[PDB]
Amino acid sequence: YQNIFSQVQVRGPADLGMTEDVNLANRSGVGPFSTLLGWFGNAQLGPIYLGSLGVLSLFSGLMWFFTIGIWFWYQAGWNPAVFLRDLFFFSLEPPAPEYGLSFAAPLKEGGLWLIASFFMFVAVWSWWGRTYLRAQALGMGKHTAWAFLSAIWLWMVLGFIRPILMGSWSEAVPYGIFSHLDWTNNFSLVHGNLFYNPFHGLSIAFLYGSALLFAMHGATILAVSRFGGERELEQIADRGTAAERAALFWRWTMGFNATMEGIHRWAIWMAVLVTLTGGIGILLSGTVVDNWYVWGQNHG
Amino acid sequence: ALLSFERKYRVPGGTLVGGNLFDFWVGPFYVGFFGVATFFFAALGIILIAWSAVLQGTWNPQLISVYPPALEYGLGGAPLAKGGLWQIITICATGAFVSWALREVEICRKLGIGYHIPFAFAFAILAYLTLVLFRPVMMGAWGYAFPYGIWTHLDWVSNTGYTYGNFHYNPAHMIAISFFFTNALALALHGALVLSAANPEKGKEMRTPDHEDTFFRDLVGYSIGTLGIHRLGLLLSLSAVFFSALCMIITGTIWFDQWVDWWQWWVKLPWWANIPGGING
Amino acid sequence: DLASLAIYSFWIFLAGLIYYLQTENMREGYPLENEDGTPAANQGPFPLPKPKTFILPHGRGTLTVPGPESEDRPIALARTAVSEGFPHAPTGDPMKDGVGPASWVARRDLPELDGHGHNKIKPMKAAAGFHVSAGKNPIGLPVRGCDLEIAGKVVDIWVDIPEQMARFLEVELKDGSTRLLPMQMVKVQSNRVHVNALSSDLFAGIPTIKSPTEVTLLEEDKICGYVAGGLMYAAPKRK
Ligand code: BCL
Ligand code: BCL
Ligand code: BCL
Ligand SMILES: CC[C@H]1c2cc3[nH]c4c(c3C)C(=O)[C@H](C(=O)OC)c4c3nc(cc4[nH]c(cc(n2)[C@@H]1C)c(C(C)=O)c4C)[C@@H](C)[C@@H]3CCC(=O)OC/C=C(\C)CCC[C@H](C)CCC[C@H](C)CCCC(C)C
Ligand SMILES: COC(C)(C)C/C=C/C(C)=C/C=C/C(C)=C/C=C/C(C)=C/C=C\C=C(C)\C=C\C=C(/C)CC/C=C(\C)CCC=C(C)C
Ligand SMILES: CCCCCCCCCCCC[N+](C)(C)[O-]
Ligand SMILES: CCCCCCCCCCCC[N+](C)(C)[O-]
Ligand SMILES: CCCCCCCCCCCC[N+](C)(C)[O-]
Ligand SMILES: CCCCCCCCCCCC[N+](C)(C)[O-]
Ligand SMILES: CCCCCCCCCCCC[N+](C)(C)[O-]
Ligand SMILES: [Fe+3]
Repeated sequence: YQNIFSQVQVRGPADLGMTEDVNLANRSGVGPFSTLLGWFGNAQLGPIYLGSLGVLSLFSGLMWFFTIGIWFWYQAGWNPAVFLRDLFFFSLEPPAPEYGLSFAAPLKEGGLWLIASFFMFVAVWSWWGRTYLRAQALGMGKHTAWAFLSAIWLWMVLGFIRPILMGSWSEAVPYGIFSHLDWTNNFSLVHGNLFYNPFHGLSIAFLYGSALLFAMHGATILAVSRFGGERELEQIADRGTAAERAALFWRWTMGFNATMEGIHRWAIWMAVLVTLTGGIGILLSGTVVDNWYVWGQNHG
Repeated sequence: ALLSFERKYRVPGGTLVGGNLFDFWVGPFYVGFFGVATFFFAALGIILIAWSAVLQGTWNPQLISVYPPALEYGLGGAPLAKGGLWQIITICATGAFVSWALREVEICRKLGIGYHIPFAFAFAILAYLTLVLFRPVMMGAWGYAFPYGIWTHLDWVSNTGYTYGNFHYNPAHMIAISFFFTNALALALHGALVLSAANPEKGKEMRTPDHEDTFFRDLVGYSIGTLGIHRLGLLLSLSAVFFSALCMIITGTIWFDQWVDWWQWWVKLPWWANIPGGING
Repeated sequence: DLASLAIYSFWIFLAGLIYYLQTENMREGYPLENEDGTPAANQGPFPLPKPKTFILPHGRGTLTVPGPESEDRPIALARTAVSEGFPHAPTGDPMKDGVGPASWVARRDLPELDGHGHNKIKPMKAAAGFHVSAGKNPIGLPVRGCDLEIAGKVVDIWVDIPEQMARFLEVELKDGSTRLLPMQMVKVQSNRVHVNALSSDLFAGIPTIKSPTEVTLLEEDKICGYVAGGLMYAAPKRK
């Protein structure tokens, strides 16, 4: 037995969770218990804290989602056969270059893209405020919110910051499955191949390292789960043979090692540096560097 | 030199080959038979790559590049200068990685832990062996493999990509990318949660695993749990690399046309193929 | 140009990050020692960080790391060579002595508490109303050892209340006393639990707990240590 799935589930009363300073008025009640989920992790769905930023995000994010789909249905001539057939092929495209950074564009040739983007802007930032506020309620550090900001960075660059600096909304990414892929491939071609963007290449090393490190870490905690390894917080406050055997596996393999707390600083950083370096690479593309081949040839 | 707690663990045993013979450390590093194997394969491989840099006539790591044998050589041996060095270095690389894995198994046995880490590593070795062995052999030349060089292996990626149009349209590539992005999202959150609990607002007590579950339920209505997130990280990342290997073993072999065109299987299905309007009618 | 400035800036940042990250991971185990326990001369280029202090919940005090580093227990090992870097042979029974893969840490002799300050791990008999909700219920199954001999029967599951999972099987031995085995070192089957790590004769040797309704961090470590050490040390008895 290797501890990828549980051999036995137990259930007790619904866990309505810790209280600290949270407003209990805004938490739901428990949802079902999924026995399926329970083989891998926890069986309990809910509760969920809603509140004001909860509903703003949730309404706002559905308005973005519906806006795109209503335009996909329109493109499909309102035919459910064509809709399902061409699903990956439809695209809400930003305004033409003609309209620059203007909100003048008609609904069928930009305006609809802008409406959907506004909604998405409210949805994401309100959700960011939510990850901070939930943590504050429980008296926890703001790690989750600051780590999330790194993801927001690259998104803000692609759809907002870079389209502004370049003086056109047409530079932004379209809402569509195959269209957003073509954009990505188009961007690289037009900027002389992103492989020569040194930020793109760091972005990849970190994406990579995220895969290699969570592979290492997950594997390591499962390997020492026979000494209560998963109980990271109590192993922090009172190091056990699990923390010791874990540190020593890696010391003896590759010559150095982590703490039970310290591995999590490695973890949060490896990950945020993906979108951090990624966003810088993109912001500098067409604003400062026209061609990463050409730039690379000068080195500067 | 030893960590304050280390000595009680430096006991004899857990070796797979040669009993007590290589059962010792050099500084922090455990050796074992597969320590000696790894050094032999690694040293031999570096010697060959330096001797390859001689024949190419450059000692710049931004130029050095050991290329497979050209397609016309098929699955045969080649002259060292014109493919044979790669062929031997590739055997030497495979020797180093497998030796490294089996060394991790010996370390596992001495420490009485599970074999999860070298089981996870085995997936990376299988990605590597796909690109330089399984795919090349199925295609019928070592020439189809990627070259060993820092920028020349990126050309190979780009040229192998654009042989099939925009390589984004490979459906197994799509799945693999989704796992890479999700794994990174999960690593960010996992590190952030544990640190937010161990390092709360100034002056307050360490939070508890209960705070960790509460925080998440509050946020998204579900909490996978401390054992589940470690199961998840391991699964997301081994999945990314699995589908990576899958996405390339089918490219050149069962599919050699433009990847975008593959999506016509869906569009041309009988019951909506001919229905006017939309993007594809 | 702006791009060359950015990438240079970033490489210096990353150098400082890696420094910060490496000194954070030196809060336990350091400074390095020689095999005699005296402090090694060469510590490498990274210095020990300023100590930090965790305020532990439920009035259990604080921890400052780095701080004074001792085992607070005797280590029954002897050198096998006259120079650094060779294995240290057990002087007695490594299982009983808690060395090698049988190693335990002298963690606090208190139970881990949950968010509310209640014991994290109870027997399921004292946990209302916890039940087996899925999978084979192991309670009443015979426990077999790697010598393919019966050592006892399961008489309860000890559950993690806040994490809602099974952590140990309580086993009744031939003499009427019980031991905890970790979930992670047993295979629940249709008609038995199989324990590969220990042969039947080594079940009595499993460390016992002071209270029958709670287990302490020290006790978890001695039991888990002991059972894991079986893989190496009960190998003559494995079939
Ligand atoms: C995976 C699909 C492609 C591929 C596509 C890309 C793309 C796209 C990029 C890279 C990039 C890199 N690739 Mg690659 N790369 C491939 C296969 C490999 C193999 C191999 C299987 O043997 C190796 C060793 C590398 C190594 C590298 C690094 C030079 C670099 C950053 C990797 C990283 O951070 O990983 C995560 C691992 C860690 C963080 C651990 C540290 C690993 C260290 C840094 C590796 C050193 C390798 C060394 C220079 C090789 C010689 C050593 C010998 C012993 C002599 N690639 C295959 C063929 N690779 C990036 C780059 O910028 O390079 C120009 C980049 O953008
Ligand atoms: C032909 C294509 C080009 C290329 C063109 C581009 C372009 C253009 C870009 C990249 C970018 C990246 N490329 Mg590239 N890239 C190429 C080849 C590669 C290869 C390879 C050959 O192996 C690799 C491994 C990569 C890898 C990468 C990543 C490192 C990087 C994206 C990081 C990320 O995680 O973003 C994913 C994460 C985000 C986008 C953050 C989003 C966060 C927001 C806030 C979430 C919104 C959710 C929303 C509300 C919906 C709700 C959903 C439901 C609730 C579920 N590229 C080639 C050379 N690449 C990006 C980059 O970072 O630049 C360097 C980028 O812009
Ligand atoms: C223009 C190029 C094409 C493209 C063409 C290709 C081609 C060709 C390939 C990929 C492959 C991949 N592409 Mg693509 N790809 C494109 C755009 C993207 C984008 C993007 C955002 O646009 C992303 C995110 C990706 C992502 C991916 C991944 C799914 C995958 C690479 C990971 C992998 O296989 O690791 C696997 C990991 C390894 C092979 C590493 C193994 C490490 C070994 C075992 C150990 C090395 C040890 C070392 C030598 C020791 C160093 C010394 C020490 C430091 C001491 N591609 C564009 C459109 N892509 C690759 C793939 O799927 O490979 C199977 C692949 O071949
Ligand atoms: C499967 C999930 C992810 C993963 C997992 C993983 N990797 C691992 C492990 C695990 C679990 C280890 O235990 C092991 C380790 O020790 O990690 C620190 C390792 C490891 N993964 C590493 C790297 C690595 N992993 C990668 C990928 C991944 N690893 C996945 C994303 C990549 C990528 C994405 O490119 C790299 C570069 C090493 C740090 C280490 C393996 C070290 C090893 O095998 O050492 C023995 C060999 C040598 C010392 C070198 C010998 C040199 C050769 C003889 C000649 C050169 C051969 C090579 C083909 C040259 C090519 C260079 C050019 C392409 C630039
Ligand atoms: C079946 O029918 C129903 C009813 C369910 C509807 C169906 C819906 C469907 C099928 C929807 C499908 C949607 C898809 C496929 C969307 C895909 C989107 C993708 C892939 C997005 C990719 C990238 C997006 C980016 C980078 C967006 C960035 C946005 C910003 C940074 C915000 C920019 C804001 C702007 C321009 C306006 C700012 C204005 C002010 C005043 C501040
Ligand atoms: C990723 C979330 C969903 C995971 C669901 C997977 C269910 C696995 C079922 C395991 C079967 C139980 N068994 C036989 C191993 O005890
Ligand atoms: C990530 C998906 C998980 C979502 C789980 C959310 C559960 C919601 C609980 C519904 C119960 C509502 N009510 C009013 C009866 O308490
Ligand atoms: C958390 C720190 C981990 C550091 C990992 C860095 C890997 C080195 C990548 C080198 C790539 C540089 N390049 C070619 C893009 O300029
Ligand atoms: C370019 C990325 C590769 C970096 C590899 C660094 C390996 C560090 C090894 C630590 C061993 C230190 N030592 C010998 C003093 O114990
Ligand atoms: C890819 C980045 C990972 C490598 C970072 C370098 C860490 C080396 C630290 C050596 C530690 C040696 N010592 C004596 C303190 O144990
Ligand atoms: Fe962890």
